[PDB]
Amino acid sequence: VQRGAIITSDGVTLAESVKQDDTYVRNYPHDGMASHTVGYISTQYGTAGIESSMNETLTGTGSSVVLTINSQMQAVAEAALQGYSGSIVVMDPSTGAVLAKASSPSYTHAELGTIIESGTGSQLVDRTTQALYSPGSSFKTVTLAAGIDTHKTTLDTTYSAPGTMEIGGGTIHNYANEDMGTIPLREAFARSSNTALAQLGVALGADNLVSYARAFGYGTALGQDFSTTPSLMPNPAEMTTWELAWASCGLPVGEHASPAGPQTTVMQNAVIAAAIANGGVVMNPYIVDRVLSPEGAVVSTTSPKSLGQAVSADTAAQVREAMLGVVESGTGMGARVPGVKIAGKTGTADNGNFNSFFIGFAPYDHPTLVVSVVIEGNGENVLGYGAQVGGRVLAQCLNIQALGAAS
Ligand SMILES: *C(=O)[C@@H](NC(C)=O)[C@@H]1NC(C(=O)O)=C(C)CS1
Repeated sequence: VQRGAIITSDGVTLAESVKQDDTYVRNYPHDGMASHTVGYISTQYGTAGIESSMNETLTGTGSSVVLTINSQMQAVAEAALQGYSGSIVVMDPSTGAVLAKASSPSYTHAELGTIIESGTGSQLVDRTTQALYSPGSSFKTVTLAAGIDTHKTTLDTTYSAPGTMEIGGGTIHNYANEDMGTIPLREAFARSSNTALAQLGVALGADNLVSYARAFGYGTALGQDFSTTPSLMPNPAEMTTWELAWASCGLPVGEHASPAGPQTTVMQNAVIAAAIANGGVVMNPYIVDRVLSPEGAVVSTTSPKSLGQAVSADTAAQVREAMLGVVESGTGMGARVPGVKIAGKTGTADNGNFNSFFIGFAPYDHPTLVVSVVIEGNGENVLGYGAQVGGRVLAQCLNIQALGAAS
């Protein structure tokens, strides 16, 4: 039996079964592309990805699986990650379709054995979906959305944003102790003030922060047809005030029975950006576009499915505005690309090294794409790199999407 193929939405075959003049052997053209997603199926080396999760379909002549992944956007994501540990998701904000999904370091089917026998390093980890990180200031997107949706603040409400501040028996600091004095929220957000945003976190309370995070998908195993490990938040009744403050800045510091939080996946970060870009409506991401019978009939198709409306459309619009300012004039100016209006939120989070995040969307006025990035600084300094990569990848992916839409 000839096992079914795995194919991108734009028609590039990534897994196929080739008849020998003698039986069938599994072939991965573009071996190395989208490995964590395609996966594999070996007696010796085990089982992963779509080869595993769609096995009954690929097996039974098998039917073929067409992914949502766009081979061109995927290649772009992959090139952006040459030389780093980290990952990138690109997603259609109105459907939850995953147009690219890249983790680094990665691997080819040809190296698998050697990778596994050696058992050293982390190439098999999918940092889009199976690695949990402190989102840092990227999470303030949520804090802001919730503050606005609950009518606790506005973008023009003023906050004192000093270098340092005492909250709930402990201190909160802006990066490098910068005292920005009294500024409006839109600006504190854009400049990514921890002391400003902490106060809004406190104004919200734990129940609000946690419940809005859950509404964007925390606690849910995101993916209709792929595995994401859930993003974590604490039991709100267990959180201290101080912990609430830092949590709202994207820093998990709780000492309690329930998990510290937030801890996010990059996938979870995309879903937040998507929902904000999609008028507050949260979409459960997916990666299988359709299934082809052995004779090519399109036998099923995955439908987009909402996980709820996390904030009002009004709130979503205010959050988009605030994210525009991040990129036009704030921490995320390295995401700027000439000719396209890009909005987003940056993040940086901590033995000496740290990680750089970015979530964004474009075009500002009628978003059709979303990006989520983490670049792990593994001793190296990668401040502002999340934003660099994100912008660049978004713009490239937009060009590809726009050619595809008119073709
Ligand atoms: C949250 O990520 C904050 N970082 C630290 C070290 O506290 C803010 N991060 C950012 C950012 O947007 O990445 C900057 C540059 C200011 S501090």
